[PDB]
This record gives sequence, structure tokens and C-alpha cells, in this order.
Amino acid sequence: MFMINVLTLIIPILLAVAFLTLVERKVLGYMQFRKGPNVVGPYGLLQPIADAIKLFIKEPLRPATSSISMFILAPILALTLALTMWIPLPMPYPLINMNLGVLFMLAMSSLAVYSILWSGWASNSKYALIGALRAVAQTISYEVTLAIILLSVLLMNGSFTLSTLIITQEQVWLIFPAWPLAMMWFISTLAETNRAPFDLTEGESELVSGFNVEYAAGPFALFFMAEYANIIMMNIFTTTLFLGAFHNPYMPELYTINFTIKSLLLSITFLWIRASYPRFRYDQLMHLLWKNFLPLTLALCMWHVSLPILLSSIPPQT
Amino acid sequence: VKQDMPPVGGYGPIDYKRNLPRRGLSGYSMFAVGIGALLFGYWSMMRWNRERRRLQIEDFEARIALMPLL
Ligand SMILES: CCCCCCCCCCCCCCCCCC(=O)OC[C@H](COP(=O)([O-])OCC[N+](C)(C)C)OC(=O)CCCCCCCCCCCCCCCCC
Repeated sequence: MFMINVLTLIIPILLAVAFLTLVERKVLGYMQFRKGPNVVGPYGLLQPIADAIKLFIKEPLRPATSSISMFILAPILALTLALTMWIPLPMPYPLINMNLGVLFMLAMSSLAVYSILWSGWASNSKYALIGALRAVAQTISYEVTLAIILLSVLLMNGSFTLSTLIITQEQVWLIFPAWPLAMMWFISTLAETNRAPFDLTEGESELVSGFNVEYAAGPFALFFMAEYANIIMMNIFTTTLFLGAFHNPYMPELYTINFTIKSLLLSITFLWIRASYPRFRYDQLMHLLWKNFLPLTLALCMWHVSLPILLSSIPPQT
Repeated sequence: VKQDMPPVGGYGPIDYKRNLPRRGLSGYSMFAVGIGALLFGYWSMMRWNRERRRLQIEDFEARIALMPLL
């Protein structure tokens, strides 16, 4: 019975990833004064099916100079970590109701970097090494500020449980008292997933393709669905953190519709940002978070740890 | 004869200058809006957190009443 629950969790997110490829292509085309795919089917509904069937009947092309074991393990680890880290999200009831879901998602987001790193190192190429080291630089740029942002915004919730975050935002949204943390969190989620303007790993300008330049079709699709499932999970995580919707225990479909449309708007905002900005340099991103975001994050952390004591508004931990 | 020529009065005006309309508010307005939003959020959070503390105290004293039988 739990098998039914986990398969009904993991199949619609793959379908969502494919239709996210469709929506990304069509919306990005329409923002560039042109049209997206509409010839494959009725309004292009069959383009992701054609892409998926095409990519799984092509040659795998395992290189000779690459360590084959890590070359196979890295996309498997990427897709796996993209799968078993959707679980603690309350929709409105999570599949796994972890007591420490926030730290779990932090740890498994730290673990997903190793797939990119071992993909870059395993395939014996210089561009893959450059992409892997740029991923390392991006991780050391963003991780500490991301964790302090989460700690400062969880001081009003009471605990690390993601299920109690709806109860915290039952009266008002959490973006009203923590909007600078919300903006910094949005930039951190943009830089976490290597999305534009902080791509810097699959750079088609400075490099050819980066870490996945030696990965032909079949294994290359795994990184694509891992990245797109990652951006959907960041959108849902940001929606739960800062845009908590009204929850009725008798009608969970209201909360499901509400956070579904909010996460869709957040993904639309992601693609809106993608089409409009030039790519950051990966040394400028390093000085962005470590010099501008970090002092403000420390000041806001001290403000948010001295605020509930000041106002007799310390939230319960139960 | 018939050739491609401009008319007697010439053509209309053609622009060649940079046009940036400078749309938006001053810094004081947006900073005051942000401060007001922060104050409203802080007040709502203080009220809801006090209510949640009272509810937690009620649940704890319910457990206190239920303890000896268990
Ligand atoms: C989740 C909700 C929605 C969030 C926003 C999402 C939609 C909008 C997205 C916009 C596009 C973003 C694209 C990526 C941009 C990347 C660059 C970037 O972000 O750079 C950050 C830039 C960095 O600046 P920089 O890169 O220009 O560096 C300047 C460097 N020097 C100075 C040396 C030249 O700005 C910040 O770091 C600001 C962070 C947020 C600040 C919030 C302040 C709130 C108010 C505080 C109080 C102020 C009053 C005074 C005190 C009063 C006390 C009572």
C-alpha cells in the first residue's frame, strides 16, 4: 500500500518534469517574440514524449578514458537524490512526516552536488573538470548563507518540522515579516540549482556543455530530469516557507490547489528571470553572497533571535 | 519620368535619441512601505504566537491530567 503511495508520488513528478520542459520551451519562446513547439501535436502536447522516446533509443557512448563505475554511479545518484528528497514536503500531508525535515532537505541538497562533481571528474575532459570546480565554487558561495537564512526564518516557526509551517502561517503570510530573507532565499535557490543567471556549470558560452559534455543520450536525460525536479522542489519549498496557504483538514484539495498554483507561479517567475539576465561570472557570484548577502544575513539572524524575546512572541515547539 | 523620390514636403520625423522614462517611486516611499509591511507582519506574528503558546499550555495540562492512569 505504501508502494502505491510512493509510485503515485514519483510518476507524476516525472510527468511534471517533461511538461516543464514543454512549458519552459514554449514560454521562453513567447518571451522572445516567437512561438514554441506546436507541430508535434495539438498545441505541441506530444513534444516531451518525442524527446523522451528519442533520447532512450540513442547510443550511450561511454568514453574510454573515463572511469566507468563513477560515470554510471553519478547520474544514478543524481536522479535518486532528486527522487527521495521530494518526500518530506507536506502536500498538505507529507509522505514521510520527518521531525527534522528541514535539515534533511539541507543535507540531501548538499549531497546532490557530488553527482555533478563526480560527473565532471569521471569523464576525462578539461571542460568537465572546469564545470565540476565551478560547481564547487558555487556550493561554497551559497551554502552557508542558505543555511543561515533558513535558521533565521525558522525562529518564528518554532521547530524544524515542515508540517507545522502551515500552522505558523495560518494567520498571515511569512513573507510579510521576513521579506529581505525571502528575497535572499529566492536568490539562494536560484544559485543552488545552477539556474540562470547563475548557471555556471552547464555553461554553453564559456564552455560547450560543462560537466555533462561527455554524457550522451540516456544518461544525459537523467541530469535534465534531476535539474527540473530540483527546480520544482525549490519552488514548492519556497511556497511552503514563505507563502503558507489556508488549510482545511476536511478539504485538503483546497490547500493542494492553492500551493499548486503558487508553485506554478514561482516556476513561471524562474523562467521569467532566466530569459532576461546575463550570466554572472563565477568569481562575482562568490563575492556576491560572501560580501553582500552574508553580513545582512547575520544582522537579520541577530534581529530575529532578539525579536521574539523582545515581544513575548516565542513560538511553541509542540 | 518615374523614379523613387521623396515627396515635396519630405517624410515625417524619425527619432534617434535614447528614451528612458524614469518610472517609479522615490527611495523613501519604498523603504517606508517595507518598514510598514515588517511592522504589520511582526504584530500579526506576536498575536498568533501568544495564542499558540496558550494552546500549547492547555494541551500540556491535559497531559498532566491524563498522566497518573497511564
Ligand atoms: C520569494 C519572494 C520573491 C523574491 C524576489 C523574486 C523576484 C525578483 C527577482 C529579481 C531578479 C533577480 C536576479 C538575480 C540578481 C542577482 C544579483 C543580486 O541579487 O545582487 C544583490 C545585491 C548585491 O549588491 P551588488 O551586487 O550591487 O554589490 C554592490 C557592491 N559595491 C557596493 C561594492 C559596489 O543586493 C543585495 O545584496 C541586497 C539584498 C537584499 C536587501 C534587502 C534590504 C531590506 C531593507 C533593510 C533595511 C533598510 C533600511 C535601513 C535600516 C533601517 C533600520 C530600521
